[PDB]
Amino acid sequence: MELLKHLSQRQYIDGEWVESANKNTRDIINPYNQEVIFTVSEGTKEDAERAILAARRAFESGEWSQETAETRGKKVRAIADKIKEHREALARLETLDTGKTLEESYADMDDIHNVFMYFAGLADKDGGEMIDSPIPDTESKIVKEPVGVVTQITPWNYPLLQASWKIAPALATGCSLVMKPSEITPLTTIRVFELMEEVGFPKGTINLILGAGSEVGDVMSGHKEVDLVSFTGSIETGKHIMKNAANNVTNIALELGGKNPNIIFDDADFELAVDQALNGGYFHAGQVCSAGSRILVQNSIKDKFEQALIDRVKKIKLGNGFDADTEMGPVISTEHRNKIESYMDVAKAEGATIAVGGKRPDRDDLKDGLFFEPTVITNCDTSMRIVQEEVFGPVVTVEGFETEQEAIQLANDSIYGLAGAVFSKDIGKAQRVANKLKLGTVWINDFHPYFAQAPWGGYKQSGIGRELGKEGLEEYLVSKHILTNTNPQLVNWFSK
Amino acid sequence: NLYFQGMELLKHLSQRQYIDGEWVESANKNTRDIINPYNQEVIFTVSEGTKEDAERAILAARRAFESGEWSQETAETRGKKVRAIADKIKEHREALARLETLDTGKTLEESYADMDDIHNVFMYFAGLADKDGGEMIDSPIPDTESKIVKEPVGVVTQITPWNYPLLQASWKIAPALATGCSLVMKPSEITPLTTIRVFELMEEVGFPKGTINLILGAGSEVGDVMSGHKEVDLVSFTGSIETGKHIMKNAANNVTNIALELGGKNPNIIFDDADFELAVDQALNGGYFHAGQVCSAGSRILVQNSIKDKFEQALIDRVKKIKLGNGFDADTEMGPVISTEHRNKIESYMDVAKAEGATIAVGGKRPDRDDLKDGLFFEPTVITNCDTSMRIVQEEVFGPVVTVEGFETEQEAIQLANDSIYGLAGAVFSKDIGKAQRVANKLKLGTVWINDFHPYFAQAPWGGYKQSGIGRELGKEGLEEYLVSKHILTNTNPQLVNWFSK
Amino acid sequence: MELLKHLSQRQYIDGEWVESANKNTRDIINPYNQEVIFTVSEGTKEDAERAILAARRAFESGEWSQETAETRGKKVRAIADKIKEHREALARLETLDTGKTLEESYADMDDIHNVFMYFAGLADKDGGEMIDSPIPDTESKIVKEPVGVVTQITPWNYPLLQASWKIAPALATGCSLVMKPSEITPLTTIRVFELMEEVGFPKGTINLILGAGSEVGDVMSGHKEVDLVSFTGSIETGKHIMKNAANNVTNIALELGGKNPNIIFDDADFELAVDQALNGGYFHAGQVCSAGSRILVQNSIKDKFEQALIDRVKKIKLGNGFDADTEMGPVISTEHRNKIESYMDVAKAEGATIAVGGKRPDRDDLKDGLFFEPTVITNCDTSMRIVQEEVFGPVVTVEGFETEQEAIQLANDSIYGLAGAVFSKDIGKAQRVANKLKLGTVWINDFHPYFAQAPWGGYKQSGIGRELGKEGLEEYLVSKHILTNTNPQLVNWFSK
Amino acid sequence: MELLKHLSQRQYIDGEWVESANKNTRDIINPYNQEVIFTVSEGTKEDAERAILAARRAFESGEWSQETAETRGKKVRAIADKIKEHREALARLETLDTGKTLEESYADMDDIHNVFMYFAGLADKDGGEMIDSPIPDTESKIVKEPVGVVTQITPWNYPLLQASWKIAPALATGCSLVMKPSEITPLTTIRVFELMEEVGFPKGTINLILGAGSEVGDVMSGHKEVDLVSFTGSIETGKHIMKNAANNVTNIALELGGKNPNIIFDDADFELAVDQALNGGYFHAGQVCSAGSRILVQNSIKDKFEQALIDRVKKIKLGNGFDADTEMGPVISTEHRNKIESYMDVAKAEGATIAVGGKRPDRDDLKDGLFFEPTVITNCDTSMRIVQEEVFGPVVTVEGFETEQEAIQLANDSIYGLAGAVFSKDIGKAQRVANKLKLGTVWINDFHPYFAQAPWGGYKQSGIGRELGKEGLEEYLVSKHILTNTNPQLVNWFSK
Ligand SMILES: NC(=O)c1ccc[n+]([C@@H]2O[C@H](COP(=O)([O-])OP(=O)(O)OC[C@H]3O[C@@H](n4cnc5c(N)ncnc54)[C@H](O)[C@@H]3O)[C@@H](O)[C@H]2O)c1
Repeated sequence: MELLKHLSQRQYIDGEWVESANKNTRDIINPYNQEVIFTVSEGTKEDAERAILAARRAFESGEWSQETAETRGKKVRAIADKIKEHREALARLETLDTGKTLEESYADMDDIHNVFMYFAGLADKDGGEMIDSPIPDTESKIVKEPVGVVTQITPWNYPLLQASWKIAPALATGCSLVMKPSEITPLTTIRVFELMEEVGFPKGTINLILGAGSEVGDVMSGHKEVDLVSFTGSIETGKHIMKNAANNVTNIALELGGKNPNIIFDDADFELAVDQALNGGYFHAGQVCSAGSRILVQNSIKDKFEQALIDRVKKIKLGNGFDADTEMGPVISTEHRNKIESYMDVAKAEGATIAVGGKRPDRDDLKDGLFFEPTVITNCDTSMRIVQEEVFGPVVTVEGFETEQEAIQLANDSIYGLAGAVFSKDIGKAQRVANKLKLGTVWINDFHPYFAQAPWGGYKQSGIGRELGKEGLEEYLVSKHILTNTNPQLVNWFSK
Repeated sequence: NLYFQGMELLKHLSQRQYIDGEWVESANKNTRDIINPYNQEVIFTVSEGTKEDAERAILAARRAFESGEWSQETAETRGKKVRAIADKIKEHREALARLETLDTGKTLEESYADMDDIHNVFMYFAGLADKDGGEMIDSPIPDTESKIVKEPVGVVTQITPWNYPLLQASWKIAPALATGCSLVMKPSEITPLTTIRVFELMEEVGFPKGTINLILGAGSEVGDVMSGHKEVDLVSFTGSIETGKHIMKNAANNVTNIALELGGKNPNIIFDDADFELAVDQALNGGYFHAGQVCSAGSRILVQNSIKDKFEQALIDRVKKIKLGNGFDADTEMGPVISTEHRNKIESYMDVAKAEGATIAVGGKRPDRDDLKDGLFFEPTVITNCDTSMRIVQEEVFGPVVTVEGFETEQEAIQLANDSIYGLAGAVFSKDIGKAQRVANKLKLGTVWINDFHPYFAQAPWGGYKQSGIGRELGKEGLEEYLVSKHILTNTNPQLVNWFSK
Repeated sequence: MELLKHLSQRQYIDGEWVESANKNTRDIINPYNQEVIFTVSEGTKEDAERAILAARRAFESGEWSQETAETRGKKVRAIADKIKEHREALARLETLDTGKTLEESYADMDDIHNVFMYFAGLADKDGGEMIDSPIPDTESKIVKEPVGVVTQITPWNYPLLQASWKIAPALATGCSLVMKPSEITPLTTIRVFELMEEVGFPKGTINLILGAGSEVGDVMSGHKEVDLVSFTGSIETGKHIMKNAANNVTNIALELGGKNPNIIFDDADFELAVDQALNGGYFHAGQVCSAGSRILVQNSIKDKFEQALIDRVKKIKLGNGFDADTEMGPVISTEHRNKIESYMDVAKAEGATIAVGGKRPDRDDLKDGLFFEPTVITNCDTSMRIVQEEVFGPVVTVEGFETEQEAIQLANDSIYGLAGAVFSKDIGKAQRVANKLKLGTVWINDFHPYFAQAPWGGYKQSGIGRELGKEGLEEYLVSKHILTNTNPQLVNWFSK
Repeated sequence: MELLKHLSQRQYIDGEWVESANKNTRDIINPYNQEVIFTVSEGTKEDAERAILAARRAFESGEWSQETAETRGKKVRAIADKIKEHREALARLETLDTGKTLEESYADMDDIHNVFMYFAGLADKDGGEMIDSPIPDTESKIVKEPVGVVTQITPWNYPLLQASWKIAPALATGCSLVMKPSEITPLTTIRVFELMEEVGFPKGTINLILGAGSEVGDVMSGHKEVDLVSFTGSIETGKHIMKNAANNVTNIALELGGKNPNIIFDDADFELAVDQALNGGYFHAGQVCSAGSRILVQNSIKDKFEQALIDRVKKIKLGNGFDADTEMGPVISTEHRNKIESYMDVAKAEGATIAVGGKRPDRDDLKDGLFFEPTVITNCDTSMRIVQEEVFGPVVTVEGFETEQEAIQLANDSIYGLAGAVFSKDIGKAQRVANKLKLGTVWINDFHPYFAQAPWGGYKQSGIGRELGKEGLEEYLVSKHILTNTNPQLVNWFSK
């Protein structure tokens, strides 16, 4: 609440904080109590176009695109320092907006700092290659250039984190960007723009559009001047975006959902598996793309595991993200909670069992909030929708498997392939499994970790491209082969 | 004679599709007649596959990929197989070149050069197969091991054009096999000859059942299965912009990656301080090799005003002497265009140009000469008095046609050259190399040639900026379209987090 | 014997097969029976100089150094094909010259083929980099060039194998080379030069000097025109070479000996450990740089292990390398056998036990040959010379250890660091150990494997630089930074 | 000024500032006036050993070597920030100690900052590779580890700059180091150690020895526990160091002298060439390893060029490095000035001409200082010592050439190959030349620039290895190939 007293309420376009073209606004809600906490501009599609054209003009002027990579790196480092300096405030702002615990928000800010720092350090390390030309008397080189104008669209679950993954490499490479956060959670994204403005970037290099994807999204994906669309969100929106981007053969980087398996063998450290099954399923109320919603447990320990998990789920402390006792916060919106509730009806209807949870909590201090009980669904199989689809709530399904081959089959039996885990003390076995899983990230005896040093993204329908790591940077670069003939000779193919 | 020998080849050439290790007919036994553009005679009849055939191939590729017979084979061994394919190309170099000239109509010498490139393309990728399996990352988390493993992407569909059939096919096949993917290829319905032949050769080398598949058919009938089937992990397409957009939209249904190699409106920038005769020679080469039916064609000539009049005159005079004829005759400098339909598009573009106010300085019609009457020939053409706002300048005609525009300054040449939706390739001619470098840096093109025109090679990536494409072919980047990264993170000292209560 | 009827007996200098400058010769001996089997030229130091000057002239002419990398790659591939084509004959020639089994020689030829093929494929893959310059209006690039003239010196144990590791990358990069094999084993090296000549290389690009290192070695290491000395041999010779190479600040790549540990935990697959302890200690009669001469076995199974090993050592079949029943051949020379024998006296004198072997075999069919029984030395410790020094014979020492830390400490307690192994079914433990071992190569549950795809070399005193892999190629390249100022301006630091 | 009042006077060993073991000291002299300005400890060989053993102990404890690369990077960044924070004081300290102008010292500090920043950013970017193993059922990976204990020896010309090139990558990779600056110029090196201590590194990770290479140098190059010797200095000292390092097969990185050509064609921008010839020859009174001491000018403009250069040399303002008017300071020592003077006698005796300078300046305010006039030597040829040898003073030679081929031949006609330049408006020609020059760095239309992003080092006798760039980091890393057999099988080569 104090934090918002000086926070900007507007969009940032072509170096100026401006309102929506039609002065329209939107109320931002705190999911803990559903109170309106802040009011921001609700931009129009013309605002998005104007931002894009400004990014284009700025890119062509070359003030940022022709700046030395070393200097661009120092600026990105400066942004990183700002994140660390305002770490406390940013974490509170994110907990206020998304509802997750304050400790989870602090960890985000540490990651974000590191994300910017990583890309700041990578900026001046690889400018292309020299090729040994197969043509005598020619020089061949590949220069890597910033792709140009980039649109960046993020989700509401980890707003600033997902924003950092896009902004950092865009600025490091010299691109101009136009970013639009989830309409429902713009707070930390607004704040980071204020911070980037303080660091100082050329007019038009960075732009912030605030609005609903349904209104402004198509301009951002289908405008002719966009060279790349980087999107993190749901599969249906990503498909739509890709179809639209095709109108101008615009490259896309998509970071979509997952149906991430958490494979638990009987030779796994049992208490560790239970601990990590809870972590995997319920951090941020399961509103995490890396969530371990699909638990695969070996039959010999399935019954014992289900019991232990259920018993633990019954003790999970729900509450306000600002209270240190809180272990799980509310879900993001009314709409989202409704989808979760409909999924419970779907599960019962297909023949599955709600072993625990599956409803709103009764407790007094939670009535006003968008809470939903941590849930465990049993007696289910791969043919069911509750197992195949991304619920994105505090819900997990438990399936049994007999053999190592069967666990692999089940784990890969989904349209997705973002991330997953394998728990077993037999490391050789965990490696065999990891190798056969069609997942962008595989954890052996762990669950959730990602970091700037390594690429993150999907196999199959969890995405296209990668974020983080050197590959994350490559989404923002384009190669140019400049071939110079040092002893040009007439070919005389067409008779003189 | 050389014609005769090319035609003899057809009597042993397969007429069918290659699916799941078997040469088979179309599911409905339908067929198609292949035509030689030099005389329009039917020269061969092949199967015309159905969409079900394409699905069956895709499912076979999937089954083969999952069995691991190729995907789990050692990279070194995969490299040897790809090298074996390369050796086949060289061994059958003569026959393949004649087959390509017969099918596409381009000169035999141009076809020989293709076969040399193709050999080298396979050889390059054969050598690259076992060189980079991923990375070891220094993890920021103590007591963890972090590594990135690069795996073959899976099932890949490959679609090619009629201009340089085997060349474009090699750019896709080589890295696919080198990385361990399974593939389903469909060449242009109009030119399947060399693609069929290369499959016979790949079969001789020996690959596991389903690893390679050849579908023969029209993109309008089987294309959507190849781009929109759930089991496809990557669609690699080389063709026109409209088809590519359609493909990308369809591939989106399953969030399927795409690599697109589309057209271009490639500038050939000529400064007054360029070696004049060299610029004229390369303007002709740029515009008329393969009758301008080349994606790297220099259709848009930008010449500095001080030498524009002198240049136009020299170019026109040279265009009047270009020898047209049969690709098999050594005297032939330019062959026919590929089809009736395509020649008609070119003819309509001449009407478009006159209607916008441009001038057909020379050519712009079918040649009269007797020995060319039966063929799909079209005269090499030069269009003058035109500007960037015109369709004849902005759009890819893909025929033996070039436009000439003047420019005063270096900045103006860059602006005109970048004033198109495309960005595949281009050239700069000037003896002032520093200037050519400044220009090259500002051109939004995947490939820029300084004092040259046309060269590409396996060692370096080829592809577009802007609407000329997505992704790259050739070079290490060409191989990366066929790989997918996996981050395997191992916690070597796992500890409970105890976030959730007791 | 028939193989030698057409084999050249001369040196190859500046495109010509020539005799020694003083017509001196040397008799080559078959260690199986000590019979003279061939006579070759014994070159003079002036021959070595002439070769070096020819390599220099050839390098400067640019016929090979300026040839396209792609074409160079095809030539190296052609050499590879020759190896495969003459595989049978080469293997027999190596068994005749070195005395190792024919099967071991066949495996060498397969490796060699692959070594050339690997480097043939690597030739045109990396010509340098484009750097993002921190100075505005400048272009910065790094071009990688062949280093120039290279001298290559090899040992008698695996003559052609060690030669291939040097020749392949030298030719692939465009260098000129002068090679000198061990004076006692020149057969396969001569043959490969005949084969390289058939392929065709420009005059002076390749040169073969035949002679004793004590006579011609110093020219090869200390001549001003040499840019790199690549040496594979013993530590003392390497030190001498490095000292001499210093006279002209000449780069060196050294591949020296080792005291390679073979660590066996009690949770190792017991029979596998015994099998690999034998393999590690007795392939090629222990005359291998990767030999597992130092066995470290966990105390709990030490007694059982020693007994099993000893019993197996007593059944090792000695004989002629050409007989299929032969499991271990003779040692290379009288001199070398004598060193091994004196090491037995050294061991007894320090208080160690010759548990088995330690002498020449009695059997009739072995009397004439340079045989020495496979040996096991027990009751020894790290302070002993028999444990610290490279015997390079069919001999192994057995030391016990209690803990994982103690095994690491003992394994690292030597001046060397070439290779080693860890045997345990607990893979996590084997990884912890592997990470702490100061060895260029570590095998987990295996012993001996190397391959072109990966670099091989030492930590500590086992060497300087690497052979094989991309790093192997880098020993033959030198970087040049070409910086172009595209907008040169006077600095005017000094008064006008 | 007051800068020295708080500056430490001692060595830094094993986390403690300590005196020499024998309490011996040394007086530091300001070359501007030859006054003693500071007194520091003069360490013994035992001190150097103790530092080395402390570095070893620290490396094995793993407090720094096992720290995450990301964290190591942050520390190196912290050092970089210290340099920028104390830039003023450091620059004055370097001008006081070395005598060069204050502006030159400020530029150094900017470079140094950037050197540390670059390596800070490179620290966590490449930990090794995954190899596609040719052996089925095996995993192959290459891990890059810090090499271990490193000794670093620097010259007196650019003390802190040369130190930064070694310290930055050493710390970034996780090595322990023992540094010894030139005995005559320890001021900035002492200061940077105080700064590194403030940042905080584990006990023994960094050590500073102060001495005389003739007394402590051999311990630093020949001690068994050293894994790498990084040396920047003269060729004779480097050779000595290499020979000594050989005793323990210790890797060496040598950055030695040069006889750098400055090639000037008749189609060069004339005034630019004259300006850069002066810069190349007289910055820091020619006491720079990248000095353009050997001018090669095309005959058609040779006479005109010599006249213009001479006229400009006559106006060079000599004086105190602290005075803004000063363009060139004094030379470092009496001994060094004497060497320069004897080289003038050598030049006259071989038949060359001292066209201008070649003596001490007469002006009053320079009488007390170690000044020497900027000099130009004409009518000389490649056979002369004045042309072949590194004088390392404010001296340049001028040679004529007719053709492009002749310029290349003359430029490469020396034992060295560190750096050089080509001046011509015909860029294509400058590229042809640059390609043929055997130099680690080639400047086209510029002279002197180096930067962290690109490797610097020599061809031929100018050195071994590289500093700066990724290659600079690689001198501090060693590769380990860990091969795991995932399906181990008995080989059964030996009888059961
Ligand atoms: N590190 C590895 O990759 C590797 C591989 C195989 C063998 N090796 C080692 O090599 C050794 C093989 O034994 P060796 O007896 O052949 O070694 P050696 O040092 O006695 O002989 C090696 C080579 O050096 C030559 N030589 C002798 N004096 C020389 C001199 N003064 N200057 C230059 N060259 C001179 C010899 O003629 C011979 O060609 C063993 O120590 C073994 O461990 C190492």
